[PDB]
Amino acid sequence: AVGIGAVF
Amino acid sequence: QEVLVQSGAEVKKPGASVKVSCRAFGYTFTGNALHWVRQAPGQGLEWLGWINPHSGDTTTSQKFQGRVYMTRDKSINTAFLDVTRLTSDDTGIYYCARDKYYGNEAVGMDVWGQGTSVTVSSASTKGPSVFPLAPSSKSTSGGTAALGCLVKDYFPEPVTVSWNSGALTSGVHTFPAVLQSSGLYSLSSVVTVPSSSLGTQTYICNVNHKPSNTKVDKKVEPK
Amino acid sequence: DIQLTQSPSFLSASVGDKVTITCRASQGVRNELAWYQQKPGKAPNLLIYYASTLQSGVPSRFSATGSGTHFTLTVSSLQPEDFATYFCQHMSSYPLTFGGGTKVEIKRTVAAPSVFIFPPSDEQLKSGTASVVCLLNNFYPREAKVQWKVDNALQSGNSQESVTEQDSKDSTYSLSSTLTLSKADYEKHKVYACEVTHQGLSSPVTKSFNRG
Repeated sequence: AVGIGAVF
Repeated sequence: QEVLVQSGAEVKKPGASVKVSCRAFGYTFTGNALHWVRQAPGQGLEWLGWINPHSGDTTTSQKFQGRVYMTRDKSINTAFLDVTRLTSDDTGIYYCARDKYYGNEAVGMDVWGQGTSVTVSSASTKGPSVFPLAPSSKSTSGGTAALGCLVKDYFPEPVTVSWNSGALTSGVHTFPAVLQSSGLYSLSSVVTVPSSSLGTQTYICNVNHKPSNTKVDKKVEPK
Repeated sequence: DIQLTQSPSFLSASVGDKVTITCRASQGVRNELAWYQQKPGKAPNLLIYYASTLQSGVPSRFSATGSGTHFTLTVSSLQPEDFATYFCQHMSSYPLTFGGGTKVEIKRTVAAPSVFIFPPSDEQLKSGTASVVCLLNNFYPREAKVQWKVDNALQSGNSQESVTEQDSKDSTYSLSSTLTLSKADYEKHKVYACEVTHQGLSSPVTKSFNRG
């Protein structure tokens, strides 16, 4: 699936 | 506890820009990607793009690239959507929606804001003209009569309509507004009542329009 | 883009029924598919993700299947709160897209509309326009035809309809049709009529008045 990078 | 609260309804003229906000409560704002999705009246759902609130990175649907802009302010747990170069096609309800974001990828939109209505028009704010829909003199003996109010040519939405200051609710149908070819809205509110009540019971429709600060009380009687 | 096609667009069912709705994708989306419920005036709610996994708090009567291009959502026994619109959504590639929705409505016994016609008020006429309103009240099923006739001439392009959401209590619909004319055009004719066709009627119904 699409992804927009690491989060916190 | 986990909720998104969005800013209030807006009207803008064509060519202008609108900025809507979405604030996260009850979870860590920077822990989930956030989507913006819009819904035109009577239509389905259209994805605008999404933002990573931690990094600020965005991906915009290419249909909207360079026109729609997503930003965030982490300190206030808030995401912003700027929709620019507006046209009437941009009228609709705009939602922010959190992704579950399992595996740092899109999974599903599990928390939605309440939505922000955006109306794009060159129309001027106007309170409605309220006209009676008078009960038929041919109304059925011992039967049921219909009467109502035509609430015409107002902008923007909404109006509120009550009957007899709220004392009459049963049998009322207040129809969804339609956008007329003129660019102003119109609706009717109707009610069915015993024919025996005509002339004996007074019927008044109360029509309020907050954008124009107007309140109208129209008595509806046999002509 | 990938197109999601939902079927049926409109599903009629009874409380207690088992129903299955379908979502087809124009290209393979693996399992990367979600389902939502939406009610009038409200934001969607997530039901299903990874094509078959129930979201926390969603009732067990909801289930879903599929991979690739074919997906279904099933309600094992419909409850009144389940009559709503359902959407599927894929996330396999950009842009994210949604299906067109499946609206699930309640079946009830056929009910013919009660029909009323309202002439324009004298107050409105003073301002230069005339609105004529035809009301169809409390009918089922939703399909209805309203035709305007002015001096026995069929009208086109000058009317607008509005329909209510299915009533939460009695499961009927109501409909308004509004014919709009300039004052000049209005007084240039006598007989104003709306003709209503609905399957609950033994015969089509005409309600009319003569101007004046």
